[PDB]
Amino acid sequence: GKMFFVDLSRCTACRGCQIACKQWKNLPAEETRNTGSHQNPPDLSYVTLKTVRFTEKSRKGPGIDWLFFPEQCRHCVEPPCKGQADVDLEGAVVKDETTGAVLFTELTAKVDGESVRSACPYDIPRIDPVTKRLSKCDMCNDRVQNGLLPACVKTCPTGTMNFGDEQEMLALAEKRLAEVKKTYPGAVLGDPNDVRVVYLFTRDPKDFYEHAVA
Amino acid sequence: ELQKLQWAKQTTSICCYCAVGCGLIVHTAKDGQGRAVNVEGDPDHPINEGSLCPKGASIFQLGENDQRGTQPLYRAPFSDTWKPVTWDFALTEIAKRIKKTRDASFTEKNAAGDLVNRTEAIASFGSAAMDNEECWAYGNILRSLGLVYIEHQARIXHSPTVPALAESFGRGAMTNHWNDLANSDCILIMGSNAAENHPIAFKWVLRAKDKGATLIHVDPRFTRTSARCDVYAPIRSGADIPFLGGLIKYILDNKLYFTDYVREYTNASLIVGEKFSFKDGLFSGYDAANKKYDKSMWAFELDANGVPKRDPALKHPRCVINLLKKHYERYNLDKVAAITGTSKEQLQQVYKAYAATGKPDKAGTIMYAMGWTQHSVGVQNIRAMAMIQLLLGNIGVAGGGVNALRGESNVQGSTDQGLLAHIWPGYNPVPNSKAATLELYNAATPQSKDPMSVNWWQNRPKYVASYLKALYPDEEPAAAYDYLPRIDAGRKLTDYFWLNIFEKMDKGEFKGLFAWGMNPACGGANANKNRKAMGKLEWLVNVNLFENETSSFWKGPGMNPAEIGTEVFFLPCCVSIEKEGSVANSGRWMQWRYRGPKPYAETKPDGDIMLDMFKKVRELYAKEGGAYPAPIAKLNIADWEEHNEFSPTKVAKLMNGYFLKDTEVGGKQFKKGQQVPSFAFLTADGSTCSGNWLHAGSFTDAGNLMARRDKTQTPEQARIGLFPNWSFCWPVNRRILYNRASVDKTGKPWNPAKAVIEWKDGKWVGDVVDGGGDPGTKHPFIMQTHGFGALYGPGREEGPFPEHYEPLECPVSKNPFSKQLHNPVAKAVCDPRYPFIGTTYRVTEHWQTGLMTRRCAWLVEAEPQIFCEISKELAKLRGIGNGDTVKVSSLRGALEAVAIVTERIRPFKIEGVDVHMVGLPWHYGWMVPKNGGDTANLLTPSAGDPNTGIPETKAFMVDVRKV
Ligand SMILES: Nc1nc2c(c(=O)[nH]1)N[C@H]1C(S)=C(S)[C@@H](COP(=O)(O)OP(=O)(O)OC[C@H]3O[C@@H](n4cnc5c(=O)[nH]c(N)nc54)[C@H](O)[C@@H]3O)O[C@H]1N2
Ligand SMILES: Nc1nc2c(c(=O)[nH]1)N[C@H]1C(S)=C(S)[C@@H](COP(=O)(O)OP(=O)(O)OC[C@H]3O[C@@H](n4cnc5c(=O)[nH]c(N)nc54)[C@H](O)[C@@H]3O)O[C@H]1N2
Ligand code: SF4
Ligand code: SF4
Ligand code: SF4
Ligand code: SF4
Ligand SMILES: [S]
Ligand SMILES: [W+6]
Repeated sequence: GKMFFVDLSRCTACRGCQIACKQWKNLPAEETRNTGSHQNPPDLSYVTLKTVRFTEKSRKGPGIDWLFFPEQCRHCVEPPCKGQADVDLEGAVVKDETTGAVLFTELTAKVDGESVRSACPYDIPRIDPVTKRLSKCDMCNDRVQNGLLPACVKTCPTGTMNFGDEQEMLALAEKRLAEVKKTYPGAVLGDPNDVRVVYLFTRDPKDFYEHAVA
Repeated sequence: ELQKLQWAKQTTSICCYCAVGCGLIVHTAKDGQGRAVNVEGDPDHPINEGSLCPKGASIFQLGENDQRGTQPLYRAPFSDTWKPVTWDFALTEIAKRIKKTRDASFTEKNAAGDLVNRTEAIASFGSAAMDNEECWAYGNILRSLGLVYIEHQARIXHSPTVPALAESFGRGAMTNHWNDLANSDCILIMGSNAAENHPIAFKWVLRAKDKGATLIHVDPRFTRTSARCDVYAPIRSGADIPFLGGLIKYILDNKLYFTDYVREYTNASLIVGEKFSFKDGLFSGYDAANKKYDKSMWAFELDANGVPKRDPALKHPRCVINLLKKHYERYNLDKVAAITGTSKEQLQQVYKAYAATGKPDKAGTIMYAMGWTQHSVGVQNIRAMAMIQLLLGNIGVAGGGVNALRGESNVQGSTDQGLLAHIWPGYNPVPNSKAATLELYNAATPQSKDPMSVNWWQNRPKYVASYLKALYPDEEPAAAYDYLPRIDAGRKLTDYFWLNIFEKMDKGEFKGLFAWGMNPACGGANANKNRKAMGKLEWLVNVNLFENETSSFWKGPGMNPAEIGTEVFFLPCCVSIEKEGSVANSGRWMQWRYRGPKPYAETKPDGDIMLDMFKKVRELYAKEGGAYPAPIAKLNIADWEEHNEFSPTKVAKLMNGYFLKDTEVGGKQFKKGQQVPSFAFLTADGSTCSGNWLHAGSFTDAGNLMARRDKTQTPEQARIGLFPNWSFCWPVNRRILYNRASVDKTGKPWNPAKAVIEWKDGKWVGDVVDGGGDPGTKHPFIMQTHGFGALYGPGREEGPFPEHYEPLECPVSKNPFSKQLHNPVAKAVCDPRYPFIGTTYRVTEHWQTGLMTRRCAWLVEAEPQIFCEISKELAKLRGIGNGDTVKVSSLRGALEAVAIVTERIRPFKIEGVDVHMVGLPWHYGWMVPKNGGDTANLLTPSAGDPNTGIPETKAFMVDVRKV
């Protein structure tokens, strides 16, 4: 299988990833407004598979710790969401055995969408209020199968986004965690054994987002 | 295969936004015969390696955008509606306006009876967005027609700084390049928000940190840049010179300068004349009536041969280095800390990290962009940066340099092609009315009697003559010299510049404006004034991608179209990915890009618009005569076109240049029609043409070097990332300027592990050497008259050393460093109803006035509306909740915005009072989207600096009220 290593100690919140995901899939733009933040869209939705979350945390002396979290489906090794969906119709959620990708098919209109989202420990799935389809990050599985990096990974300028074979990535994450600790000594890997999207957080994952970790 | 890409033709392009110059791959349907289906990063491009920020990443949505213009539109005087019109109509009628305005306004000779051959009744804005061949062609068309009022973006952000670099090093340009940042040991980002404004640069900045570098952000605001630096140091607006002067005193006090470099390569050892003095904030030669200096009082003491005297022991009290120590001893830690608002501990931390790079085998770089350098002492801010870098030996080295980040993708190129009033292409001055002959124009270049001083500008007669041959190949250059317009030797140069074009417009003194690839109704300070002033034009020609606040100023807020007489032609141009040509990035990399999709609808590339337009004017002169026809009739536009269309390729070859006969030069035989291989082989006798001497070496008999996509590198090239076989940079592919300074007088690098050049077996290896010659036989700064890096800079209007003069008028009354509060060489009202310092800046997701990005749904989705950023303290004081609507007002205008209350903004402490800074983006405009807001330039003043002629967009007084 394949793994993302997401080094958030390198993120500039350029939102290249957010725009790239929509360009590759030709997704529509939400209606948004500023409600006191750079963050927009405020949330994942049917047509938004990745949003960069912004959090300001007070620190001693000048400036802040400004925490950026580009949110996507973690492509869990043992997907809760499938287990929930395989109760209404085994088929709506499958696992590509090549890539590791957890994929929502057209059959998700038949299952209880509401229920699949609640099963997700990362609150990832989103429902089309028309077609009742469940939508989320599909790992750009077409591109991966064709030996291309996912759009969000190729676009990232900082070296935050990394993709590859689960072995090389876990290797890289351990070696990167050691280096990053020298600057952010409270840095940790998010649920590195359960997921295919391993975030390096610079501190308490929960400071980046309520569902940053399970 | 991926179905989306399977049947599409793949071409390469270069991002149309910022001057990083990221590579694209464009997929086009029907094997190139239809529309774009995908745009993403070019994985092979060595600057971005496939990555794009959201601006480049959204170029598909910019290009395939059904809000784009489709055909010319016409707005009759007092009409309240566009009528769609043919290209034929638009261009023939525009050619008639130009002819009528020119025939009626042309002046052979001014008051003083001097030949000027010009029209002052037509002005042109734009553009850094056009391809280099379009910029060159555009300038030559406007000058053939007799224009002098020719300006673009560069005036606003780079013009106030370039002369700092020219004085210090001999050239105006960024000294290194993006990839080189990875080689730095300490990166000081000061007057730049590069993580948002040059986002792919942070690939190389964070790579420098991987290798051990400390990253320092010095900014009044905590930004996305700040979040990823080791050190964030807040500085109050305008306290940059105190900060940098304190760093100079720290370097000299602690003896952290690179001694051998300083002795050999800088003017540290030059003896300044006994007439040089400084006291209480005034240098010698001050004329208090005219607020102006006699700079002759700053002259060097010259030897018997006319060469500045040197004491290599550095003992003489009038040695530059000794006068330098004396000048900066006033910038102690306590004084600097108090004015900057930066803690003494944080100043010490930043000084010690950065000055550690004075070590020969360590390199420091400084990145600045626009910052707050717009004001009258911005040039002196950049002088202090240059002088610090020279003291530490960081000029000419890998990971070193002054990286003056360019803004727009081709603002480097547009400047190089002379789309500013004071320069022809290749930085040859526009003649003034006293330059009666070419011989006399050429007489003004200073000479050096120092044999070690290359003084390269002595070659200027070759460039000017080779230039006049590319415009007027059948005339003698001396004769051609008389076709091109001249400015008044009597007038202040700034009378021909951006801010005074608006001032003149508002007085009805212009009949015609070209708004070519610019949006002045949002870009100009005091938009209220400029929008009204655009009413006082007979005709406006706007060439742009979309209908906008400039094309449609006549139906903007508070305007009644009936009252407004200005006739408007809107000419829709094609996007970057729908045309071929070159753009010159910040690093001077001139990069070729190709057409992917054919032009949308009836849009045209700028080249075809401008060529066809000029052809109509020329045919009109050739039928009905009119004012001084020769410059128009004789211009060689034939070398510009191929199969009836503008040819980027042929124009680029003309820009590089070719021999008009068999010729011997540098003892080599050259056949007529051969491409000039380098500016080293141009002639002043008319043997050679070159549209731009800097471009000599760019397109040779070997072919188009700008279109090279070769990652081939020797090990010493790859160790520092030169990529010399990837495109082409001026001059002659010298990737790091001043690189002779990177080695001792035997040709051995100061830092072997990051050599730039190295003398090995009779030859310079690595970069192309910046100036030919054996080690230790030439001074390293070959464009300098004297050949040294200038610590002491006696050509600057404000004085030879940077001195703090307060650029914030309103909240400051005392200068800690002298009795002199403001720049003694430069009328803010400071009305107390406006107590807050307003400032404008950028976000990553929007571009300039937002004319392009406000049409892009994904970018509006991330940043939908104008906002106002304020501290919790100012939030507390004005009763403003996060996300509340606020009214921001000034003497000039008012607008509504969403409050962002953030700890990232802090109050300033100025003479024991809290002063609140309020932050706005200037990416918004009344045209689009719905609820976006209007330009922050409703708030800004159009009062600028008598000497820079640049407006004030970074510190202007406002009030902010909850609504
Ligand atoms: N995303 C994006 N990138 C752009 C552009 C764009 O519109 N959007 N425009 C491009 C253009 S044309 C240009 S010229 C460049 C400009 O690039 P930048 O100069 O980086 O742009 P700004 O954000 O205007 O200003 C930079 C920073 O200067 C800080 N600053 C303000 N006053 C002072 C001061 O007194 N001292 C110091 N040290 N800092 C101060 C501001 O707080 C801000 O963080 O960016 C280019 N890149
Ligand atoms: N308050 C405030 N005002 C500022 C600034 C600030 O910091 N604060 N920044 C200043 C600076 S640095 C600058 S550079 C100016 C910029 O001001 P402008 O250049 O007027 O701004 P835009 O027009 O938004 O810049 C991009 C333009 O390029 C055009 N374009 C794109 N591609 C092409 C093409 O192929 N051909 C043609 N003809 N046009 C094309 C787009 O349509 C768009 O009009 O604004 C200045 N104004
Ligand atoms: S992996 Fe693909 S689908 Fe998932 S967030 Fe990235 S670009 Fe979007
Ligand atoms: S993160 Fe949620 S939606 Fe994605 S695989 Fe896990 S359980 Fe499923
Ligand atoms: S592209 Fe990379 S640096 Fe930019 S927001 Fe996404 S993950 Fe962060
Ligand atoms: S805007 Fe600048 S950094 Fe962003 S993709 Fe374009 S060239 Fe690269
Ligand atoms: S610019
Ligand atoms: W600019």
